[PDB]
Amino acid sequence: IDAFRLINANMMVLGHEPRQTTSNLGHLNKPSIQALIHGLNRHYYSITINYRKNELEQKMLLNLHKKSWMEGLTLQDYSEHCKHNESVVKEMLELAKNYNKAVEEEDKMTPEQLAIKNVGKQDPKRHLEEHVDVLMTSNIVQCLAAMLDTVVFK
Amino acid sequence: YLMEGSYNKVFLAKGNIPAESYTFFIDILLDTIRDEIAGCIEKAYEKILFTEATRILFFNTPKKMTDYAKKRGWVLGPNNYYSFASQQQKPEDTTIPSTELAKQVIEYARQLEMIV
Repeated sequence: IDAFRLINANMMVLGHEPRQTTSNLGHLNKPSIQALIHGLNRHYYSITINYRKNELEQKMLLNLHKKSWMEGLTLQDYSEHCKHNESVVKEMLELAKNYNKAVEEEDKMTPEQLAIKNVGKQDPKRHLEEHVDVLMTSNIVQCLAAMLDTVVFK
Repeated sequence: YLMEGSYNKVFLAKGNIPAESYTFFIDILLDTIRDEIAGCIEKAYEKILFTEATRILFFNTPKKMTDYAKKRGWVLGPNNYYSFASQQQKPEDTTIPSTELAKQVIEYARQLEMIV
C-alpha cells in the first residue's frame, strides 16, 4: 500500500519545502529507495494510513475461516497408522546410526568448522529430533481419540 | 509358621506349650485360624464329604460345622460341600482403562509441549 498525492512543481522552482510539519506523525514510515528513485520526493508525497476494523466484522471472519468439523473424532485409516508407525522408525534406525557417527568425530576441528563443513550432506542431530515430534503427535492424538469413542459411543 | 501355609505344625506347637499356660493367647490363635480356614474353605475345591473338611480344623461331628456351613456357602447337602466356583462377573472392562487412560494420555501431553 502507501497511497500518494501530487505536489505542485511550481514550488519546486521556488525551492520551497511543502506540507509544513506541525505534528510528529508524518515522518514515521521510511520510503523505499526504489520509490525514491521515482518522483518521491519531488512530485508527490506518502500518507500514513491505518485500518477501520469493527466487531461487526472482526468476529464473523475469525470464527468462520478454519473450523474443523469432525476430523479429530476419527481413527485415521486404522490399519495404516500402525503401518506408518513403522514407515518412519525403520529409517530412523539408520538416522540414529548417523547419530552413532557424528558425535564420534568430535573433540576434533573446533565445531565452528563443523558448521561450514556440514552444508553438503545431511546431519543426524536436527533430523533425528524431527521425527520424534512426528512419531508423537501422530500417536498421542490417535490413541486419545480412540479412547473417547469407547465412552461416548455406548 | 503362621506366615506360610503351615497349619498342622502350628497345632503341633499347640501340642507343645512348654513355658506357662499361654491359654488365652492360643485360644485367640484358635479363633483367628477358625475364620481363616472358614475363609480358605472358599478356594477352588470339589465336593467334600462331611468327614474330610469336617476334620480339617479339629472337630469330630458337632453342630459347629453347621455354624460354618451357614455362615458361608458350601451348602449342606447329601454329604456334600457345593462349589460356587464362578469368578466370572468382573472381566471385559474397556471403560475402566477408557476413563483412566484418557486421563493419562492428557498427562503425557502436559509434559510434552507446554513449558513448565
